[PDB]
Amino acid sequence: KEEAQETRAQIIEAAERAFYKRGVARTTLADIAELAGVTRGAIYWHFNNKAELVQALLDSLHETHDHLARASESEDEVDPLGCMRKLLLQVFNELVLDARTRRINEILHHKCEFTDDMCEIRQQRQSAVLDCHKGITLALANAVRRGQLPGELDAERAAVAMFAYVDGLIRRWLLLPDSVDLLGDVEKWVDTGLDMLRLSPALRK
Amino acid sequence: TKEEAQETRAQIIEAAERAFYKRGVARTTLADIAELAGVTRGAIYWHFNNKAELVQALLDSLHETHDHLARASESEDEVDPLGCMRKLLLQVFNELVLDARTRRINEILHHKCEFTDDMCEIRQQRQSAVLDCHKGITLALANAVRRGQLPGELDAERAAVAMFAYVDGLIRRWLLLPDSVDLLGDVEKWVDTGLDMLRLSPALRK
Ligand SMILES: O=C(N[C@@H](CO)[C@@H](O)c1ccc([N+](=O)[O-])cc1)C(Cl)Cl
Ligand SMILES: O=C(N[C@@H](CO)[C@@H](O)c1ccc([N+](=O)[O-])cc1)C(Cl)Cl
Repeated sequence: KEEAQETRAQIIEAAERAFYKRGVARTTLADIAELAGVTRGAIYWHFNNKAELVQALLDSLHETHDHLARASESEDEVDPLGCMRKLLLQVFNELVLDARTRRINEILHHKCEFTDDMCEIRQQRQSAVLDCHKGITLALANAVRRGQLPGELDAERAAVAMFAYVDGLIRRWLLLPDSVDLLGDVEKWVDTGLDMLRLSPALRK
Repeated sequence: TKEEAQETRAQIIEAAERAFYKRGVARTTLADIAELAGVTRGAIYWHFNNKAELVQALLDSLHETHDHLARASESEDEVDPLGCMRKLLLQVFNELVLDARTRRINEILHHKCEFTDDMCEIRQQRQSAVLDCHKGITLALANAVRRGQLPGELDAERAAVAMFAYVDGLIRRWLLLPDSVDLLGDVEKWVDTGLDMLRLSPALRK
């Protein structure tokens, strides 16, 4: 029950609407609280500040891909590349179909400044990205151990090349959706990225 | 013409950069730049109507340093369009790593500028600019295909979107975590990796 565990989910939903409408920079807890139907104190009970909320939205994105990620990263996975290809297809699908994922991504890329007032936001991002980076490198190592991608493949650099590509593609669809048939052509887009990892000599040390 | 005005504009723009960088585009009024640049408010209004007008000016300063190579790389009469495109991206990354002004505007563009219904002109311009850039990379690519620099069957369109995506994300990665990408030392590698995808990826063909 009680007071309400699910109040925490109600506050997050309102934080999404507020951030999407006014942007993170100019949203205050008061705004969010009025929007949720609660008091600032009810927000303070779940979050110590605005950075914590942003954090929660960020963190929510990882859930849906949890299993597919852990799969690719694991040593005992027979088909590590196959899991990464699967995950990317999910990432792009969730992005195109789920208004929730779209909005949080929109907030993250286009509605969330990095300013000296909440270095917390930029810090959250940095570590979030280094994390994702570590994960990516691990997967690349596994695909190599299994000869799914060329032997002496500079993992670190390919990881960055991957993340960059995917990241910029997401941001591109966000800015101009009707100029990237992301849904229909998911296969191509994902593979374009994947092809780079194996066919590109520049990524080979 | 009056040199007095041309100097005041150059000062508004310099201060906008320093402002937007520290406080961000969202919570920064034009009045704030007036005090920062040491100029009358109405003067900024003479120079720039709304804040979006200024942001636009910052975005613009970026294309100056590359206009030459960009044009060359698009020209149908250009003998080595892929070489041009290569040299251009090299000249983009160098200026990023070396020129603090360029780094700051990109940081503003990527990390300090929100899209809100209040200021929709910022998003519209941002869309306009990327469509501009887009049309650019397509011509260039097509010209490199036409000259057997790339695979004949390449899809210029998608290929352009891919490359831009790759270039845009890398810049951002470096702004967020500079001490990760040795963009200065490995510069040629990063430029090549992107290009390799354009010519080697079978998913980009047809
Ligand atoms: O799913 C995510 N990122 C995708 C799409 O950008 C991708 O970059 C990614 C691929 C593998 C990975 N690894 O399994 O942890 C993490 C992220 C985020 Cl939830 Cl980190
Ligand atoms: O970084 C920039 N442009 C990138 C976009 O990917 C660069 O790759 C580019 C610029 C112009 C261009 N066109 O004019 O030929 C093509 C690519 C500008 Cl914002 Cl300075």
